[PDB]
Amino acid sequence: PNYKLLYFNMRGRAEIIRYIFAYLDIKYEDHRIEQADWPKIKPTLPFGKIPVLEVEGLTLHQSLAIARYLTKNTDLAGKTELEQCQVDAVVDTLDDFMSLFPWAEENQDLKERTFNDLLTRQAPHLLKDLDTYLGDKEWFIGNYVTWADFYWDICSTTLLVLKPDLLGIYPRLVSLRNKVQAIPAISAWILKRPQTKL
Amino acid sequence: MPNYKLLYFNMRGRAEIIRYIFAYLDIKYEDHRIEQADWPKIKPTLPFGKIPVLEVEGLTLHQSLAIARYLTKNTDLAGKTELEQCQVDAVVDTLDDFMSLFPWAEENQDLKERTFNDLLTRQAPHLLKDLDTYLGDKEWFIGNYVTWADFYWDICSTTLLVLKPDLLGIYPRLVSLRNKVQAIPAISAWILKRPQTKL
Ligand SMILES: N[C@@H](CCC(=O)N[C@@H](CS)C(=O)NCC(=O)O)C(=O)O
Ligand SMILES: N[C@@H](CCC(=O)N[C@@H](CS)C(=O)NCC(=O)O)C(=O)O
Ligand SMILES: N#Cc1cnc2ccccc2c1
Ligand SMILES: N#Cc1cnc2ccccc2c1
Repeated sequence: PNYKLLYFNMRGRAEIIRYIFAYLDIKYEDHRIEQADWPKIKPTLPFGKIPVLEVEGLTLHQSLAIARYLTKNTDLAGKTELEQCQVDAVVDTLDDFMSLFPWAEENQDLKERTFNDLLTRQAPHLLKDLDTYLGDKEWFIGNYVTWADFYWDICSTTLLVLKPDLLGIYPRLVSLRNKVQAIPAISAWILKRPQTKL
Repeated sequence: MPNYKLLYFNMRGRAEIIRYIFAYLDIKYEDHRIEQADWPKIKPTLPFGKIPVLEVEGLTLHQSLAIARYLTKNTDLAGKTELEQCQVDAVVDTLDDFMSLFPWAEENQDLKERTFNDLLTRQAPHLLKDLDTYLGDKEWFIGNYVTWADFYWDICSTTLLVLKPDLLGIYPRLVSLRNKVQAIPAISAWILKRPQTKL
């Protein structure tokens, strides 16, 4: 099965797919485009957004729809429907938070006040809730890794670029990052991947 | 006895996808609707402090689309194949992305208005054109059977029509899809009895 991933040269919304491909040892083409390439490409995609994943000539879209697809019938999804629900919900909670950042905002001044608010006022509420949900479990769902844990590593990696001191009082969430990053396939991907800010 | 209690505001909003699925699958639930002024008493009781949630034997499930997808598992509503389930999820996410751009809770009523009007007059046409192109001449988004993506279009389009009643004038196939969803007997009976709210 030929897999062609297309995104910008960053971790961003494609990175969850990249982790899953790494974890499952599935070969794929990691196609990256420059900002100035994008207007020519945007009209050629069904919903004019990236990432997209081409699978056997079919173009799939929506980072989380694709990630979920790739984890189907694996433990990464959650082993039961109830667990799948919790896994999906943690991912969506994280994605909701990351989606508040005004990434394309041109007013640099406004972007900065909003970012600072997200990182200093709002993030502690989210982090507290993630910490309370993880509790003393090894992984978000309990005793096995899911793509929610991947997504926490991914989101926290960007959050830490933006605010390096953010996880001061959440040792459990730092342990979870560390557990994800020590998974041999993930560790090899992290070492290997292009070094981008986002 | 195990039962389902849905907690949300007295709105369609993000709970309505769950309500359609429950109606369609004939799943019994308590449709608990929170007045805005009571919300701050309830927020502390929910693990992630947001609604909707579904309270079930022990657990509190959260995230509208996580819950919706859970209720469709092993059901044709999900999509019949893994691939189709991906397409279903993706359409739902595209609609959710767009409804999520609206600054629903914005205090600055002048800003709120400019953003709503920009979304409805500038951005919406691109999304509608893409959804219409995706649907093409198919009976339903996925092909020949209804999925929760079609339900989610009915729901999103209902609120979008409240905000801009002429939004769908040039997209007859998207109107047709709303009509087909609304004509499903369990959906039609739910629409008939649901509380009349703006959102
Ligand atoms: N929820 C979607 C969001 C897709 C999205 O908006 N992607 C951005 C890049 S992070 C994009 O396509 N930007 C270009 C544009 O909007 O034209 C997903 O996760 O795939
Ligand atoms: N993506 C989440 C969003 C949940 C959300 O933010 N819900 C709003 C109401 S539409 C809420 O809980 N607002 C009250 C608050 O944040 O205190 C979902 O679909 O459940
Ligand atoms: N630029 C950018 C960007 C946009 N959305 C994201 C969502 C989740 C994680 C990282 C993200 C980065
Ligand atoms: N207030 C509000 C509100 C109403 N309807 C929604 C539909 C989809 C997503 C978010 C929504 C928020």
